Amino acid sequence: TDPVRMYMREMGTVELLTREGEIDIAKRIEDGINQVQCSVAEYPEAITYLLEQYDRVEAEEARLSDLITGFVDDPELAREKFAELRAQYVVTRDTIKATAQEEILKLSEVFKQFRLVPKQFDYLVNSMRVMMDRVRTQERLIMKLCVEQCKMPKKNFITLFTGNETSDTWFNAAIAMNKPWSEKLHDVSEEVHRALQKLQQIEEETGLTIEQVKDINRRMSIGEAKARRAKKEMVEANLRLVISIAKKYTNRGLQFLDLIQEGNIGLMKAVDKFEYRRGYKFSTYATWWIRQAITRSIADQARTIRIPVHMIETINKLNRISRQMLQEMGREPTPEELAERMLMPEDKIRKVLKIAKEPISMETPIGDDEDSHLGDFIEDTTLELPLDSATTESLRAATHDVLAGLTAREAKVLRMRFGIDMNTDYTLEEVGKQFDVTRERIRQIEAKALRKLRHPSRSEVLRSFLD
Amino acid sequence: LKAQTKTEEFDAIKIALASPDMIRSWSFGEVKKPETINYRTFKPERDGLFCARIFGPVKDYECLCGKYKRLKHRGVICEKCGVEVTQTKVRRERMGHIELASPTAHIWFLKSLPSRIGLLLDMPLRDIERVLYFESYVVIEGGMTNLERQQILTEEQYLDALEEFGDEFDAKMGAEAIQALLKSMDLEQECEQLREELNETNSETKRKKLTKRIKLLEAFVQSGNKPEWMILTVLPVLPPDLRPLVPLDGGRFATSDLNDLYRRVINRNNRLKRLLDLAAPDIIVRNEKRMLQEAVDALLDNGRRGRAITGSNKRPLKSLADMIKGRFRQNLLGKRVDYSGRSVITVGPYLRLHQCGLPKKMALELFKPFIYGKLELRGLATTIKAAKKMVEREEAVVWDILDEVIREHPVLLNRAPTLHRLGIQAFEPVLIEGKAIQLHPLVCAAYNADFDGDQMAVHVPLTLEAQLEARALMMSTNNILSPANGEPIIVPSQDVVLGLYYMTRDCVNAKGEGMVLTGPKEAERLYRSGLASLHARVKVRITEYEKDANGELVAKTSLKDTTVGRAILWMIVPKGLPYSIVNQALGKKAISKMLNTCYRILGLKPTVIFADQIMYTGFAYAARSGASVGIDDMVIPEKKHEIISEAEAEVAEIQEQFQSGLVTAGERYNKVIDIWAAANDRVSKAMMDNLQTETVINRDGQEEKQVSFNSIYMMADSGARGSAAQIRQLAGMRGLMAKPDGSIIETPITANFREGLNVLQYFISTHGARKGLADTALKTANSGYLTRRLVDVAQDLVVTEDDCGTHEGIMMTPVIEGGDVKEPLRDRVLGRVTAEDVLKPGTADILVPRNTLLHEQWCDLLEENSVDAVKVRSVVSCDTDFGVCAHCYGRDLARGHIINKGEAIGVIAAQSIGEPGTQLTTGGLPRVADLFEARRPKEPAILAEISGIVSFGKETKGKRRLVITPVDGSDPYEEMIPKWRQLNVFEGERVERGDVISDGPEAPHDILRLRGVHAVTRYIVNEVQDVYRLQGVKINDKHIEVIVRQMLRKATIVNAGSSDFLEGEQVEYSRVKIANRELEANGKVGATYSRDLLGITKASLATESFISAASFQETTRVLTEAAVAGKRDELRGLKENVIVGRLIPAGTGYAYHQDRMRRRAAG
Ligand SMILES: Nc1ncnc2c1ncn2[C@@H]1OC(COP(=O)(O)OP(=O)(O)O)=C(OP(=O)(O)OP(=O)(O)O)C1=O
Ligand SMILES: [Mg+2]
Ligand SMILES: [Zn+2]
Ligand SMILES: [Zn+2]
Repeated sequence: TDPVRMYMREMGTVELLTREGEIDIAKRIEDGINQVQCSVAEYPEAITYLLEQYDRVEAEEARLSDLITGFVDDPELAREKFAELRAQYVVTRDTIKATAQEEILKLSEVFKQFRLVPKQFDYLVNSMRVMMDRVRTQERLIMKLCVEQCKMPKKNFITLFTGNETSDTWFNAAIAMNKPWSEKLHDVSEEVHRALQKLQQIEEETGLTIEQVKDINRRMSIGEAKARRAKKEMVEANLRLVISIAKKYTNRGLQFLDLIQEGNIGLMKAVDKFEYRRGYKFSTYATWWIRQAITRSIADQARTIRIPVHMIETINKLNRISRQMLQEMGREPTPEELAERMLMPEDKIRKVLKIAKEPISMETPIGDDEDSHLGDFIEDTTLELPLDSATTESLRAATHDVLAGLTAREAKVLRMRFGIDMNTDYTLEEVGKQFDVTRERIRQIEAKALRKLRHPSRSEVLRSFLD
Repeated sequence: LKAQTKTEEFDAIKIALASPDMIRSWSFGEVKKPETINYRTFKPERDGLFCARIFGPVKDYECLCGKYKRLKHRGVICEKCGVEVTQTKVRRERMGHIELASPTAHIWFLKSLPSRIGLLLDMPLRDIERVLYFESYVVIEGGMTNLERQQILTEEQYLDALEEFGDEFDAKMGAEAIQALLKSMDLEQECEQLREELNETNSETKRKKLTKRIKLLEAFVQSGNKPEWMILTVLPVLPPDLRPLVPLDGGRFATSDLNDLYRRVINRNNRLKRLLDLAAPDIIVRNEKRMLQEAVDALLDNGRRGRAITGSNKRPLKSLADMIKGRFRQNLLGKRVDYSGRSVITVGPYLRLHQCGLPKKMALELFKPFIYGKLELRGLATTIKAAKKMVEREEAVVWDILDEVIREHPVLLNRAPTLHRLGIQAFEPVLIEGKAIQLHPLVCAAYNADFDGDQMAVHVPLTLEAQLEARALMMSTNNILSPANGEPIIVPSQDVVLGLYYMTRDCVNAKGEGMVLTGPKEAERLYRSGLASLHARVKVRITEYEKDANGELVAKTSLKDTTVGRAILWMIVPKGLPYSIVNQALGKKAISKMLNTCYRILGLKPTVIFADQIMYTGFAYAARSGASVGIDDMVIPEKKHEIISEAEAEVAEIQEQFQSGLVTAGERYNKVIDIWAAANDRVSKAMMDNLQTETVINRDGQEEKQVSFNSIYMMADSGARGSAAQIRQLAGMRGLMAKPDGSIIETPITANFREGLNVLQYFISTHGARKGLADTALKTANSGYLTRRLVDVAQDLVVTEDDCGTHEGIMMTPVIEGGDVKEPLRDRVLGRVTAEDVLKPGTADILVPRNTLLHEQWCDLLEENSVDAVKVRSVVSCDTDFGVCAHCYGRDLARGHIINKGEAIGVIAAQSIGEPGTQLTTGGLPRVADLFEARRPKEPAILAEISGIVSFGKETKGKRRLVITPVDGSDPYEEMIPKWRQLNVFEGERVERGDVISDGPEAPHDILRLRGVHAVTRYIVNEVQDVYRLQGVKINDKHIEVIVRQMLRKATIVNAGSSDFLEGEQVEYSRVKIANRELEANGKVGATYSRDLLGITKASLATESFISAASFQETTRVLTEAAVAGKRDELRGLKENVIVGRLIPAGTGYAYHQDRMRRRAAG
């Protein structure tokens, strides 16, 4: 068993790539992403929304960083380059008068130059497939209302449906066929004709008949899967590379397979950002992406008390220095000796050195004959001792007796100035609004009540709470 | 009546599986980050393992951000951080949860020895695991194709089997598969399969496993649990303060190991959640899923895989399962207690029996809250704050107040190995100066307390009940008899019995010889004036009393022929005792039976005040005696060297015979040991002849000799200290020693302690000493493990019913071991209640009628007549279901009357057996365990199975068959007997079932089966008692009989008509249900059974309350096996009611549970 073996054994079946096979995959990766880019460029909502979002960039409702990251070959170039996309869209929109297919070729051209933010790319991709959920939503209602409910075979229902999927040529014209499956479609006539509104509406928002709505995002599906299928294919060939690299950062405070998994995520990023046209060996390019993810992970989740990376490199400075200072002196550095050899505020070393120690296993055996564990000895300091809580229940009855020895409105003015038997304490002005005559009048009621209680007759009980 | 919603007094406890929906009810947020505290500010990062939004505020009534710090704001959630402002205590109550990316198998149900997920599916573990780590697919509801449901496929096979049947056939791998398997599994449908299969095929290999599985399965349907739930979708997290991150001094931190375990699960779960949005290759996510499975397993129960190690430290991490154990019997190791203390203990002979010396200082700190109150209750302190400053100042008046709180307020005293209930006794406190605890010398015997550095602990009964419990139950003077044998545990020990033996002694010619004194008073006047000697034959007029009237003291006055000392002692003896009780020589032997009779005749109080006066006078006259011990007191016989040379001569002849080949080396060593063994016996009873009587004295005439008055003789003859075996090592030679391997050395230690031993002798004396210290050290351990196994089989046993109402009882006789009576009848039968009327040597005449408690009068009325056997009701026969009737048990207690309802005889039986366990030596203490554990001996005898004429069948085939043939019934019984073990059955004789077919030891399991319940219970008690009675240990058969009742607690059904056919179950449950069947229900469809003898540890294993079982049994298996059954613990019992902190269902709490069990199942 043990997962190290069955992972080692599982990926050992995967065969190393030839130095030529690296290019075969990076080419298939090229095709799939380019295939979806040609499909993204064919979507009118993807053009209008990219124009929707740039009319948001020129009205100071965002920044140029929030939409694009550059084109093929900054505020100057973006305004005129976006007019090129706007120019190429508005000429295509009006020539649908069929023969537009010659000019819709150019709309994809200027749109394939834009490198959007990966945030926006996924949204438009989400906008397309969610728009296909809207298409299929009305598709499956018409299917359940005709086949399952009205008993109509699926051979004759899709006949005039292809090439249409919007009008009533398949519904109200196929009820007049007098077929055994025809006269039964009247029962649901009232239910289908009203839900057809959301279907033929997608031909308006997206500006494409339901026929074209699938054609595009189907090639986008084919292209999208084609990339990952090749991308996955690339990752596996280098699972050995991650292993060998991760074999270096072993005991740094993170489990073995935890490293070769975080490195495996670095190898995953390397395949995405790889460009085979630059001729650098994919192995050596991934070495930095894999060794990044390992060490960038040890910084985060190898500590119980998570610390920033600038602390970890601050720390190593002391350990590397205290390897020198230790032997270089013969004794070892005082907290104020490496204070000098460190640029740091040099008092911070103490504060730094405090938190650098990982917390201690509370289940450490302390070494007694009862096998007492450390945690068995840490006392509760948050607790109020009963010999105290007893007096708290007594200081209560003490002040209550002493407050019934005042004039009645001295209690309501004292219990208001302190928190006694009421929610919160009250600013002496707030108490004044409660008592008509306000302000300085209350200050004397406050002073005189403490004065009647301070003479050794009412104080004799209260004074013994001070020690 | 309204139902309820909130919180009243809970009864019972149910355990079950937790649905993921159930798990989210407990959670007050999902932990999403592996963060703990911040690192500069030590505040808890939100959505971390420590969190204020999820769990609770760090300090009381203070929001985490700080906008709402006032105690006014309470049920308010701060608008910034999702924190309500309550106590920091809720960080100890509130749990969290984690949403798992991939399903995860619960290690406990996958891996606890019988795999629940395994046999619930009827799927093997090496297969489930192969599916769980994604090594091979498993089919799920494979349908009408080519593959079964539980069939298991490989990668290539699934592919080949997919191309043929695309849909209509489903196979998965990983935890999602096993989850689907349990989900799609139908329990009732599989039940109907197992029921038709049971009836169709008749085969013992078929329907032996068939019945074993189905009882869990339909227990699972009835359980309410769902099989999908053993696959975890949500993992709940433990509240943080239960795995805290507290700081230490120097700014260093410490934390429970769970945080390393919980952190890892979160990290790998979060990483997996990422690897899905990165749409990683399956090769990676499979490895990640495997790690998440591993991470959860190391959190719940680390040790059942490869055992993850903790951070930077080699030690492994303590998992949740180990939070519960921490190996066996880990929840009941003990708990430290407030209002307590300890110190060294010392004597204090001035004490009355019911009191003990408590230091001025200990009593001050112990009763502190009483003093504080009693101080301002009288007004010596204005308020408590000053009251503290008073008793801190130790003002003179707080001392006088401390006496007020101390008076009628008993305290508890406890000495180290608490063996029987007498190890904790309640005394009335006496304020004493110094730091030592003063202990009454008579209660020393109970505690096993010397004063060689031993310490005792003290406890304050706080509540009013505990003070009355301590006063009426645990008081020194309420427990003067041992509960192991109705004899007094408050015997005079040593110092005192020397005193009385010195008093009640007489010498031939002493000052006062022959005068006549009006009464005992003038006899003390004669001694304290130096006129009469303490031991001089002297007639004195004494009056004695006897209550021979109907409860009235008849007086009689005479001139009894006694001594001066025994006259003065009579001034102590109370009322209705005969002067004959002191007229003798009064050793520790006779001095305890004196005390016993006072209790059985005059009652408790006059016995308590008696024992005090026996100690006071004993100490005083022992101190007056001037008894010492000098070097010349150990008198070596003048004939010692003679005896040695004589046996030294015999051995030189046995050697002479060996040289000439007349005798063998094995005979020589054996024959030489015998003449040395004899010589030691000769020197022994040579020194004892001289030592005992050689005091030759003279009265008016020539000579006359009597028992010696030498110091060291009186010490032994009285019984105070010293034993003839030990004395023999001082004057006479000290024994033959044993060399290490077990041989006894053929030249014994000729020298003794009054002389010197030399290098060689002492060096050989060493091994005996060291193996002595080791044997006595180990047999102190074995005993303690026995009393554990014994209370674990008993504990819950309580005198519940008044009189079960039976005539069933065991026939009681004197043991009469070969020679003569190794135990009288009067001892075995006293205190028990008769089963039926006993008759004189002639009949028509009842002497004691039916169930009367045979006490001392009845036992004599028995011993007057020639009654040689009495049928007696015994615990093993008490027909009470769930407990023991008070009648059938008997009378014994530290008090003399029949057992009271509710006493927990189960414990006090087990205690009484294992308390003397230290003092035993096949034979010895393991021979006791062998019996109580029901352990079959190695080479047993076989018993006659069925009555009839026996004969031999077939020939030698490794086994030689025996065919018995009853006269009337069927004869098909044939037993395979290995004929290389010499037989004893007569080959043409009619054999009665249960007779000796071969000889040698016998298994109890047979005895119960063949000869019956009454024979096996007799076999145990007489066989364990032989171990104790050999070592001089008095244990009433009662206690062994309650243990035996637990051994045969279970039975196996033979016939049916109601429940199963072969199951083992309690006669309590069975008998309660076939009694329910003789009427009602069916006319009588009732089942027959057969009593089953279990060893104590096997019998203890069967407990209804799983909380009790999770104490001493393996806690994982009990918890798992009970959680799958959805088992309800009703409490009811002892062990669990302690674990949960409420009144014991016995003693004072017995009245509480009886009032509770009746409101339950009623309206
Ligand atoms: N119930 C008790 N009855 C009599 N004696 C007791 C009792 N408990 C503790 N001692 C003595 O107190 C220490 C050990 O105490 P603890 O086991 O470490 O536990 P805790 O630290 O919590 O006190 C030993 O005495 P000593 O150290 O003098 O050496 P000793 O065992 O040979 O007598 C014990 O006899
Ligand atoms: Mg001692
Ligand atoms: Zn807040
Ligand atoms: Zn009974």
